[PDB]
Amino acid sequence: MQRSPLEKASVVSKLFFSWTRPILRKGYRQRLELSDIYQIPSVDSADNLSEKLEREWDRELASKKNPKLINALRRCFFWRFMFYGIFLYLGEVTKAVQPLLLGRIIASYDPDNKEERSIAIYLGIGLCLLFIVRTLLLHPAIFGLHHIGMQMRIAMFSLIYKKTLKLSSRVLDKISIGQLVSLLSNNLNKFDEGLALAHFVWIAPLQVALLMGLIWELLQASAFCGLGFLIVLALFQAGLGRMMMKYRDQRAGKISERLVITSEMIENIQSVKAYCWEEAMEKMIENLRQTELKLTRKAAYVRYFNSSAFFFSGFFVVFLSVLPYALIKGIILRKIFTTISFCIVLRMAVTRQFPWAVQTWYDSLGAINKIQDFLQKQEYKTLEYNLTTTEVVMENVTAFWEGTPVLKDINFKIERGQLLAVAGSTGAGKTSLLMVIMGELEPSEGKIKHSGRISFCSQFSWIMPGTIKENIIFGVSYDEYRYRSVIKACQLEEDISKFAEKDNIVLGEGGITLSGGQRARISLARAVYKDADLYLLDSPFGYLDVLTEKEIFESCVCKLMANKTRILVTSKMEHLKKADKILILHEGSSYFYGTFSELQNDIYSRRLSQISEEINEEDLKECFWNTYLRYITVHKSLIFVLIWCLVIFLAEVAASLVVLWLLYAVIITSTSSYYVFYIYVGVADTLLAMGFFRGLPLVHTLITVSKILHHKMLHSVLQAPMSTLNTLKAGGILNRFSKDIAILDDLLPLTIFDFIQLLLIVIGAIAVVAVLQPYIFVATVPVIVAFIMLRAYFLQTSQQLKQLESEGRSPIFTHLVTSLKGLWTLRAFGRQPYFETLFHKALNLHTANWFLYLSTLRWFQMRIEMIFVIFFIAVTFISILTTGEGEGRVGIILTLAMNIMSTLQWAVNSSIDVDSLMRSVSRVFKFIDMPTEGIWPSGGQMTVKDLTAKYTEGGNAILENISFSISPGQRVGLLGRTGSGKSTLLSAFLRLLNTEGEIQIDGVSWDSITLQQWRKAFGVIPQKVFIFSGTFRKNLDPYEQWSDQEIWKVADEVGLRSVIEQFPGKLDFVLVDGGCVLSHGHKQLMCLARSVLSKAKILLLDQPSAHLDPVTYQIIRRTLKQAFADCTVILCEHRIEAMLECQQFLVIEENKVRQYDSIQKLLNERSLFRQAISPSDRVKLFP
Amino acid sequence: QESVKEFLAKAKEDFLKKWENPAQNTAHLDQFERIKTLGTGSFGRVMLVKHMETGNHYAMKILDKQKVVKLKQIEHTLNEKRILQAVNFPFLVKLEFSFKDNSNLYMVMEYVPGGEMFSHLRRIGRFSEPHARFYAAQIVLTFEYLHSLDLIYRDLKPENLLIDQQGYIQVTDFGFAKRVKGRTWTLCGTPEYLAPEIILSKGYNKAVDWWALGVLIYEMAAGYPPFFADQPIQIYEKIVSGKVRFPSHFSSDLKDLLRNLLQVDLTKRFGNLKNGVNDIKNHKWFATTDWIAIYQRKVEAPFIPKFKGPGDTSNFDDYKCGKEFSEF
Ligand SMILES: Nc1ncnc2c1ncn2[C@@H]1O[C@H](COP(=O)(O)OP(=O)(O)OP(=O)(O)O)[C@@H](O)[C@H]1O
Ligand SMILES: Nc1ncnc2c1ncn2[C@@H]1O[C@H](COP(=O)(O)OP(=O)(O)OP(=O)(O)O)[C@@H](O)[C@H]1O
Ligand SMILES: Nc1ncnc2c1ncn2[C@@H]1O[C@H](COP(=O)(O)OP(=O)(O)OP(=O)(O)O)[C@@H](O)[C@H]1O
Ligand SMILES: CC(C)CCC[C@@H](C)[C@H]1CC[C@H]2[C@@H]3CC=C4C[C@@H](O)CC[C@]4(C)[C@H]3CC[C@]12C
Ligand SMILES: CCCCCCCCCCC
Ligand SMILES: CCCCCCCCCCC
Ligand SMILES: CCCCCCCCCCC
Ligand SMILES: CCCCCCCCCC
Ligand SMILES: CCCCCCCCCC
Ligand SMILES: CCCCCCCCCC
Ligand SMILES: CCCCCCCCCC
Ligand SMILES: [Cl-]
Ligand SMILES: [Cl-]
Ligand SMILES: [Cl-]
Ligand SMILES: [Cl-]
Ligand SMILES: [Mg+2]
Ligand SMILES: [Mg+2]
Ligand SMILES: [Mg+2]
Ligand SMILES: [Mg+2]
Repeated sequence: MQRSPLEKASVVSKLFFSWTRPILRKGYRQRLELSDIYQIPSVDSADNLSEKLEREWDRELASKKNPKLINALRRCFFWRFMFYGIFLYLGEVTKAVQPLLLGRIIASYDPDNKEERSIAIYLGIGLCLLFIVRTLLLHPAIFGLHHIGMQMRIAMFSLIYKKTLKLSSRVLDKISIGQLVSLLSNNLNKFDEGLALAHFVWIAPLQVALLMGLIWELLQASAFCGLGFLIVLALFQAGLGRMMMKYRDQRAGKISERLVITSEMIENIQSVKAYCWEEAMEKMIENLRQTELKLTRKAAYVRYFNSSAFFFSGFFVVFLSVLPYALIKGIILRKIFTTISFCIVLRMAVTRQFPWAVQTWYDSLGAINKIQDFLQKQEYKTLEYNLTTTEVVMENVTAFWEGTPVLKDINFKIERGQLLAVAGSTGAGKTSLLMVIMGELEPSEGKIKHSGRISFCSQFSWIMPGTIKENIIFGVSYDEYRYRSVIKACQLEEDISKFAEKDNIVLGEGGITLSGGQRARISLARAVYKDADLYLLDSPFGYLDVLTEKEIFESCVCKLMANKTRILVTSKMEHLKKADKILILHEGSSYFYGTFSELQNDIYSRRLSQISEEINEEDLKECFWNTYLRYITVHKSLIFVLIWCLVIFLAEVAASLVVLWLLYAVIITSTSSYYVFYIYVGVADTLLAMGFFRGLPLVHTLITVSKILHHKMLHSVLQAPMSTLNTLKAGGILNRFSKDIAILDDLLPLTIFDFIQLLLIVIGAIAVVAVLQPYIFVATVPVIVAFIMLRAYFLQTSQQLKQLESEGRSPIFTHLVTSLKGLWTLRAFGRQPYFETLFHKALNLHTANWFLYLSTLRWFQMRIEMIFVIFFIAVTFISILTTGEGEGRVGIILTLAMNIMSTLQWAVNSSIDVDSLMRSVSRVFKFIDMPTEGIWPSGGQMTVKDLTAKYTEGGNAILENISFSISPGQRVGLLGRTGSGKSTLLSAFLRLLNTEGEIQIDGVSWDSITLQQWRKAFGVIPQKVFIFSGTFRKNLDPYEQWSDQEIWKVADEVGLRSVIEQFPGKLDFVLVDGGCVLSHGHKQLMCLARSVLSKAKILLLDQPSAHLDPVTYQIIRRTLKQAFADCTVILCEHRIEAMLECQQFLVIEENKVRQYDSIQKLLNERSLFRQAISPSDRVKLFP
Repeated sequence: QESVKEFLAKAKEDFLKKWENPAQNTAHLDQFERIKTLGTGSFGRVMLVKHMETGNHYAMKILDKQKVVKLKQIEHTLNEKRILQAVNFPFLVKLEFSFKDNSNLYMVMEYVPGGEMFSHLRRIGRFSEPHARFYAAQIVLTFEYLHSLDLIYRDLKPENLLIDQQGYIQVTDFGFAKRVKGRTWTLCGTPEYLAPEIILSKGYNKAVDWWALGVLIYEMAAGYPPFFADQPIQIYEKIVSGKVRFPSHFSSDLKDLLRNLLQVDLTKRFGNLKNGVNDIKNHKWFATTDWIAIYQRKVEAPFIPKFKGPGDTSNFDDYKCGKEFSEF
């Protein structure tokens, strides 16, 4: 990764952007490599910009009564902004005075104007100098303004992220991932471009004041007749912009909900496939889309009328100001052409530059105010720090999650080195107690006192991107001895040996590659590795078999950290026997507190806490024409509209040609009749403008195209095989469903319109002029060739850089998602600076590509203008020298050709912008082309023969040559060690992975019927519970099949009536954040209710009762006995008591299944597993 | 306002009086016992003493004449004696007697039983912001008093700050204090607490004490100094760079105050500006501080050391050239 050549470049090299030549030379010939990307300049680093902005923001908060973020930004970027504004203004002033020099040159072709011919040479010299001074004043100022805006955006993003990690737990419920992703996605690219447009809000009035005084000396009092017309048009545009803003503000709210639903449904795709819910989710997403597309169409209709003002004013501005002059006395053609020349610049200043600047100010100040509102939300309170406490005391603590208190007068006291066992039923408040201790739930009454050094293990396992070792170490120094001891104590040593890459296997966001108990043990290892005074273990033995549970409890909790204070949430009696103190909760009340006796009546030596923030080759590695044609032919109405536009264009061209061939208050002589073509070219932008019979259907159809493409993209994503989906990342999916969709909906339809309009104007002018005089086309050919060649050269590297920049946005969103998912763990451990450094690295990664893209674009634009200037100089001098004692016929042709090339240049820039926008369409089509994954059930008899399962086509096999049979209506127990492959078999029944072999149900082979028919025969309870945003009723049946009577009956059977009635809207309460208001067991009951509602003959149950207490398990047992009488149930579970109600057993060991009849026969062989059975179950199994 | 302005002038007038007519040879080692050994130091040795003719316990600092002349610092130890007997402030360790024998030099201070601030800071780990602000107010008042007399202190560190029975600060170790009205070029002090202009080997003024105060506040609030490198030569590069990062638990007001105190550009540093010491007093971080109550010692301390008698020293750890010395 090389140094940026901008740092050691010359003044002349920087002025002309010649330092970008090597990358353009490299990319034109062959594909860009990783080494080509340069290290970012020191000024653009996220760390430096964040410090710069944070200093001023803190001073603003500490020294003002009404702090404003705009003041903080002004004290950082004002004098460089005003510095480039002056040179932008001086380059614009040059544009207004050009007709004074060029008009006298054009007039010199007429032999009458003998005075102008005496000084033509000096006028030519002046014009040649004017072009050179103009081209050097504009582009560096625009580049500097872009650079300032990019720096401002980076600083604000850093401040937003640093605020996110401090947000209180009470305000977090109101902020979703979609709102934050919208807050970052909207300001990403447009904010940098807006800084260049902002200065015209004061440049344009001064240009109008100059131009009105210049036109006044041609037309004494008649100029105000057109000035009033332009004033009325400006008021009209100021009225249109407000309607556009109103529609945008109304639309803003639905996109966040759409984004959160889409992300939730894609990250839980396996549950959606198992339930066969794809169509329902598509229906919800398309219902959300249908609402916002109306607002999008309305805003596009308003923006069309705003955008077409420039073209539909070219004729009336000059007509209304020339007609009152021509009547009272005659007018010559020269004065009319000069009036047109000034009116072009006047119209461009009034109807194009001023409203864009005003809208840019609106958008910028609105974004800044919204970010300021984010930065002042309520914050988390940091705990008291005191190393000399060594005592955990709670007294009279009552708390509210808001009603009924979740906690009600809890008291306990534990000393250094003791173990506390917290027990209770589902929903008693065991997790809320640890939340109170951690400081995430502020008590309304009472006190909690401890040292302030804590380590936490959540009941839901959080896995961050990286390897297993990075997950366990978690941002501190690697100590080998403690690492080995902790790995050995947590029983992870066997599972790591199975992986081909051992401990360095890379895990994704969420760790879906792992099993439930593997994730639980990695989280426990992360907790244990950290040195703290208090350990909060929230039910770690939830997905573990009895033997692994016993080993971990006996060799990790009671032995490895016997000198540490620790609190264990558990229900097992054996665990309560070894506890010093026992606390039993019952509906938030202390049912019992005391000792078990009265109930029945070395590695932590070193201080490892003690990155780089810059990107290297490793970080950059991840980032590394039948698209127009495919985009057009999506919708036939677009083809019809384009044909309509073409026919009207041809009719207009024919009419204008006839009228021009056909050729008082206007004075015209034989030697001055050449002004007709000049005036026609000057006013052609109005005779060829597309009216609302052509402009509105085009935008309407262009929006319909994007609607169709979004629908296809969602459908293609939901149908892909699991092997493809596992490789995708959350941030990439969010990027492609947010940024590309927004681009296809807003920017592309109105940019294509301008490009087509400019093309039609240029082509019509060229055709009409060349028909009546063929020498103009010959003159225009070489400049067209030069522009086309330069464009072809530039796009080769521009497209690659644009693709790299588009791919660079994903890691930012991935980090944001993984940061929001694990915020409580981050604040418990204290790893905020680590994640801040990682976010800075991601920002620098994006900046490295974005800066090069902007630099090469500036280079291209400057070269195009330089080519134009050199051609103009050559033709100007040729014209001045060629004319003799009579008519100068060469100069007329040459100057008219250059007047057409002036518009051709703007058409070329519009083409470059359209090509830039089409990359998002390319990426969407790339996502659409994903490969596709693809009464009878009377008894439930199953037969399996030679079944092989594997997750990767050509990888290791998890199960090999499995064969067994199941009688109809039989309960079968599936048991085995953690990570042995119990879930793999159940996924193999549904064909969710690469499977080989044969499975028959009631004689019907699974190769006979389609996959959708096959999956509809099964009822499932996935190990990971999927809950989406919506009411209880919508979560229970997205298809809306069953009435509230049936839902209430099932909820009463499952035991959810009391839980549902707890909330304000009974069955109408909207669940947010994946059911954050529910306990862990209430989600198990929700899954049980879903399985009961769908009447199926074969049931695949994947540990239905993971974390439940023995009392709540009776609900599952009763439901199994009653609701599923004549059904084949395959019950995979670690609970020993659940094996009593089974008739056949399957044991997975050594990558194959062994079949047993009775549980006693099974247990008598594997003695070591039988020794781990608790005495309460031992008397049951051996009566 | 006037109460501060009228009262300072009286302190100046009183200070010059004892600066001119001093007293020497107050006592010799006959009435002193030898009980404990409170401290150490790179030059001296401090041991507990009692007067048997009165019974009151005192501290006594012993300095070696030969070592003093060997260390090439003779004016500093005489200027310490000269200044300590002239100043008068409730947050400064007072002086009772001065010794003169043929072997060493001894001084008699008051006994401060609560021990160092350093030991308690390392024991607790870090102070909360109200706890740190309570001490910072006292240090601000002490520097305002000292700078009124054109005195630089020039050695500020937790080991020099003692806690008395009521919980208030007592400042000691005036070994580097000098009466500067203008500029000075001597390099002395502890490397973590040195200002950039001291490292750059150029003239400096009383503005260095505000840099030292900023470092002290940072270390109290975070528990470790802002510039921490394992080698003294590497510490200087971090100091001259002047780049600091704040812990996540720091508040915005504290960060703003520390940025204004740890300012490399000495023309922009607080306390050296046109307002003098009022940018610090009026800062938002000191909004809840009563500058009169702190001076009069009516605010209850957040920490009271558990001293258990005049002879108890549990808070502490267990431990010729007559021409040059003509002012002892
Ligand atoms: N964010 C929240 N908002 C409102 N109520 C909540 C919230 N989180 C939990 N609750 C309620 O708090 C009560 C106790 O829930 P908690 O999760 O603490 O139970 P638990 O004892 O840990 O359960 P389990 O055995 O299922 O793990 C429940 O009634 C639950 O609905
Ligand atoms: N998507 C995947 N890609 C690769 N390997 C996987 C994937 N999912 C699971 N595995 C591997 O399959 C093996 C068996 O895991 P599986 O989840 O089937 O076991 P289990 O018996 O259900 O576990 P547990 O008791 O923890 O729920 C493990 O070694 C795991 O790493
Ligand atoms: N009045 C006092 N009461 C109790 N202890 C004291 C007193 N004066 C000094 N000490 C103890 O003596 C220790 C060191 O003494 P002092 O710092 O005065 O000598 P020094 O050689 O100047 O030290 P330095 O190395 O900082 O220059 C102090 O840290 C403190 O423990
Ligand atoms: C950028 C702005 C502030 C520059 C100055 C604007 C005003 C004062 C300028 C701009 C154009 C100028 C006019 C240009 C041409 C003529 C014709 C001449 O026969 C009399 C002066 C007169 C009528 C000028 C008067 C002053 C004028 C109106
Ligand atoms: C920004 C100042 C530009 C001055 C232009 C003066 C034009 C004079 C024209 C006289 C006929
Ligand atoms: C921006 C300066 C333009 C100077 C134009 C001078 C025109 C001279 C015409 C003489 C008849
Ligand atoms: C919007 C300001 C326009 C200024 C016009 C000035 C005209 C001056 C005419 C002098 C005879
Ligand atoms: C009569 C000769 C006029 C010369 C005008 C030159 C204008 C130079 C503008 C940069
Ligand atoms: C584009 C401007 C055309 C002006 C035509 C004026 C005709 C006047 C006839 C009296
Ligand atoms: C390259 C095009 C040159 C055309 C010159 C035509 C001159 C014609 C004079 C009537
Ligand atoms: C833009 C085309 C320029 C053509 C130049 C022709 C020169 C002819 C000299 C007689
Ligand atoms: Cl003219
Ligand atoms: Cl003209
Ligand atoms: Cl005129
Ligand atoms: Cl004119
Ligand atoms: Mg819980
Ligand atoms: Mg499983
Ligand atoms: Mg000392
Ligand atoms: Mg000293």
